[PDB]
Amino acid sequence: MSLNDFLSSVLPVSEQFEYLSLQSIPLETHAVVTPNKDDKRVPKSTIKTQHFFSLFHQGKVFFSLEVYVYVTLWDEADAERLIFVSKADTNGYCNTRVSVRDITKIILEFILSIDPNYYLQKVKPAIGGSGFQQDLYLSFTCPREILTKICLFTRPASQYLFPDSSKNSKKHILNGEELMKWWGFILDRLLIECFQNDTQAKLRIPGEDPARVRSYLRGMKYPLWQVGDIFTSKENSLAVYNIPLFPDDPKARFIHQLAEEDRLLKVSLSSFWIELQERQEFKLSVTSSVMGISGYSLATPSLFPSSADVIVPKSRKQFRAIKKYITGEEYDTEEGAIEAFTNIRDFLLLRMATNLQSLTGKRE
Ligand SMILES: CC(=O)SCCNC(=O)CCNC(=O)[C@H](O)C(C)(C)COP(=O)(O)OP(=O)(O)OC[C@H]1O[C@@H](n2cnc3c(N)ncnc32)[C@H](O)[C@@H]1OP(=O)(O)O
Repeated sequence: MSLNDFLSSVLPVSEQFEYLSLQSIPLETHAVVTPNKDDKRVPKSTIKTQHFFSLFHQGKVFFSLEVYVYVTLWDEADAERLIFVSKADTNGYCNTRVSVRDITKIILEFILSIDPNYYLQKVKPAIGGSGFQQDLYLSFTCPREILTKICLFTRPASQYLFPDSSKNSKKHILNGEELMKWWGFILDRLLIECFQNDTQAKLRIPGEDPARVRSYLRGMKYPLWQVGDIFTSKENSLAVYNIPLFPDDPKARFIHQLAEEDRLLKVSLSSFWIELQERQEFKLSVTSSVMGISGYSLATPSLFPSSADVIVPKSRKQFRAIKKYITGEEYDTEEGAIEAFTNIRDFLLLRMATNLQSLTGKRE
């Protein structure tokens, strides 16, 4: 089941769309969570990859989604993958009704189906060794059926990927409560459609008492949602030794604040959640939540994405240039959505002899 198949299954019947599915070259990086000295085993390697998606309709971009996948290796038989859902955004320049919810769900379903070995086949080394040889890549193997985590932080903003798109009166911005429920629905469906019944499913709303969190969870179809998170309680539950540090994420932003305050050894997980809320509070306060899934896939992931599924630029420079045509554009008028589409289409054609992928919706 290709990305084309997945997207078509949730797009309106007989309607035409195009997509960009862009991916960075997998890179050896530091651990997701800050290591400690008391860990009897630390990761042998952590491999980070970015997937960046844009959907187009009628020659205009209207939706984008940024996802990072981390594969952490302890040895040949011991690995985990984590999908960090970073940013989802719209600009309101789609002239037809689509379910952005289902688009987002289905792209994550596609990512879950990818064999983690796909990211391990050709890994760019971290600078700290390997040395002078320029075209040297690492390769690893792991089992296909590995522990799979998904993490995201819900927090609304006028935009994340489409500058000034809130100036478009057609843009639909969810408030913090609606946005939590929206992502809640998406993850609930991923659990039911893609995860085994023994899976951890966690929700917390920083700064709030669990009673109200528990209230919401009662409407989920996955039967094992709990209030809390998927994080460990290493080192007397110090936040620094248990909180994953993700790109542009509020948790990492607050960890770095504690670092600047010299309090990383003073702040427990419980205080972290209170303070994360506390000290960004009044006029900018909106409902934020942290969601976590940890378990095994129902179907063993064995797909190595084709060129139709993903475009992997030969360099970070090319990757950056293409993504910037989306994120560096101005969307106060529809001309931004048109320009993003034309720039991307021309760049792909001119520099890569590639087309955006065409889709016809199949959903009745
Ligand atoms: C991890 C993270 O990324 S958190 C950050 C999330 N991103 C942002 O906050 C950026 C700003 N927000 C947005 O871009 C959007 O509001 C999104 C992406 C969150 C959701 O987009 P939407 O277009 O609202 O999504 P979707 O198609 O799923 O529709 C959701 C609901 O809004 C309704 N809706 C959609 N468009 C409109 C509209 N123009 N006017 C009124 N209602 C609308 C739909 O009917 C649906 O209603 P239902 O729940 O009663 O069925």
